[PDB]
Amino acid sequence: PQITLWKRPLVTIKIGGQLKEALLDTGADDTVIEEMSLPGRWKPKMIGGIGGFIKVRQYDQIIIEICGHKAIGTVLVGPTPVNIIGRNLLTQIGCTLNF
Amino acid sequence: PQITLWKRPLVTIKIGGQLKEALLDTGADDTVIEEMSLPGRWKPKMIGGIGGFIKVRQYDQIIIEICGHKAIGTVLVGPTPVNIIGRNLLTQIGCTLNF
Ligand SMILES: C[C@@H]1CNC[C@H](CCc2c(F)cccc2NC(=O)CC(c2ccc(F)cc2)c2ccc(F)cc2)N1S(=O)(=O)c1ccccc1
Ligand SMILES: [Cl-]
Ligand SMILES: [Cl-]
Ligand SMILES: [Cl-]
Repeated sequence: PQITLWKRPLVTIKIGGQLKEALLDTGADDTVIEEMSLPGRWKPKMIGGIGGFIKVRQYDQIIIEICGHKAIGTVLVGPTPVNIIGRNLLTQIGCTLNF
Repeated sequence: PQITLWKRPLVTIKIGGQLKEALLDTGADDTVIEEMSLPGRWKPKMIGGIGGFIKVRQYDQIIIEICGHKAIGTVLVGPTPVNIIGRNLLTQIGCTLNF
């Protein structure tokens, strides 16, 4: 698909058997999801930007379905104000910026 | 151009006759740049990020060139970690997300 930027680019995702709404964010290096359980090992990480930093749990090799496109990668879980699909997963679905 | 997301989508911008590097960010509603002098009056604005909210200065109708494309619009100035081109100006240059 082609997504315009008149509004926030929010899409439905499937992660850990749950349907969630997430923002396609080219400015984010990593994917960050609101608090939820994920299987496997995790390690702590700090991520930051506008407003400062937050502590998150880093889970590796997590499958996410974004607009019917399957992608696998690291998913950070923590107190984010919005679910964010960052570059680590946008590349896997072949997402590009065009102008 | 078509920009992939394996690396940060950094481009050259021109504002106030100066070249600067900026990140194309579909996850940002607005454009925020690091401290610099801009003309005219400014209005107060709060922007929310991963770590919480910050106060910035809102300047309107600012001329800015983004990867050679001319835009004229709102530019926020504040303690942002990097210069960010948000949706308000990405729409002006006709930027879309494609997959
Ligand atoms: C979700 C929004 C919108 N995308 C941008 C940003 C990403 C934050 C983020 C995630 F969400 C998830 C995972 C990682 C990160 N951080 C980075 O990737 C670091 C990165 C960065 C930091 C702060 C920034 F402002 C913008 C980019 C960085 C780039 C170059 C450097 F040299 C150093 C750092 N957030 S924001 O701060 O809250 C916000 C920015 C503007 C307006 C509203 C909100
Ligand atoms: Cl990854
Ligand atoms: Cl590619
Ligand atoms: Cl604007």
